[PDB]
Amino acid sequence: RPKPQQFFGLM
Amino acid sequence: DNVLPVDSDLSPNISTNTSEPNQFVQPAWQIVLWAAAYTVIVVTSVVGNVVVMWIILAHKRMRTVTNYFLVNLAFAEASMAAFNTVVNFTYAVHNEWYYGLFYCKFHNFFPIAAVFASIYSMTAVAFDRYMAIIHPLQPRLSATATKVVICVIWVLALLLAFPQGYYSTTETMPSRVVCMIEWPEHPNKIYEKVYHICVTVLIYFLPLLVIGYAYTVVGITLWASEIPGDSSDRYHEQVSAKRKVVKMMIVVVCTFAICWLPFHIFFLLPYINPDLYLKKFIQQVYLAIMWLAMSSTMYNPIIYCCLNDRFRLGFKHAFRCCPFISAGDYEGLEMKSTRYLQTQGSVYKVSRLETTISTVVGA
Repeated sequence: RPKPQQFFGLM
Repeated sequence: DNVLPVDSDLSPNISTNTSEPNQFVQPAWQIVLWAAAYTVIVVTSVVGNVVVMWIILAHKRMRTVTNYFLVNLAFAEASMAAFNTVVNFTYAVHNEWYYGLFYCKFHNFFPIAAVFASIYSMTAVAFDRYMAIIHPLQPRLSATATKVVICVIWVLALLLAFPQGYYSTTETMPSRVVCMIEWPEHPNKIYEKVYHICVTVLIYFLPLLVIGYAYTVVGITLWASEIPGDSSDRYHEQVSAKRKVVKMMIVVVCTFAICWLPFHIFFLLPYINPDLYLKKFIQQVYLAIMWLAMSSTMYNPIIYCCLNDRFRLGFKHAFRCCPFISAGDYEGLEMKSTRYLQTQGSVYKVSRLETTISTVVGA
């Protein structure tokens, strides 16, 4: 249950 | 336990490998350590592989089909030393993927192509060994075909390497700044899971099996035992000479497996249990193996020197600009005629054997 990748989180 | 990176983001500390340093993942010095390893590797890998490529092209005598395949291997290693290692080094000292997602892609693709191409080339070598042992009939074989074959291996290599570029899986390695196929998540849109099983088995595993199988067939035929002189369990010097080539090829394969196998195994295990820890799922483990795979690039030139006198003597001829090849020469065909080189020993139109021209040489 890995957390989903956040596009916004990426700088 | 996991975040996009291998470390947990219990703290908000985790940051994208693209954006910032990954210092939290491992000690900063460890970063310099990996950078150091890469820098030294660049020197060795470049020099050794260039020497191999240079020597065989330079020395007219070393024109065997096998030599063609070896150049291919050498070339694959060269790309590693020039292309992949350089980027991996930059990152390491930066502590992350400064280049960003596009480059992760570029950097993963070329290195992946290199690994696939190597194992596949090794298989061709195995098959050719099998062919040489059973059917010595020289005519069923062509140099031109070898080039075609080499190109083919690259094509297949692209079949795995390129699709990740096509909408497929993607991503950076544990501490990393090395990029590889997406074992961690099953990024659904991406269809990661399918790609993972497919790639490992088809590209790495199957070719490994074939090489292993072809190796077994060779077992009945020429084996390790080879008496140094032609006489004794050898039926002709050429026959006795060949056994030397096979053994090196065997060692080349062995070193290859040892270097890569751990990575491939770890490749799969995290696929089955992602988001968990293997013995320990960490930055360290994934990292150690992938960087270790990189070391392979250096090993082949060493094996050649130790493994075969012909290269050893011929190389030395190259190193000293002039001949200066004391030490007993090849004491065989440094070249068929005598010494071999671009010039020097390798005399134009090396001698022919048999009334007809047995080997396609002296054409």
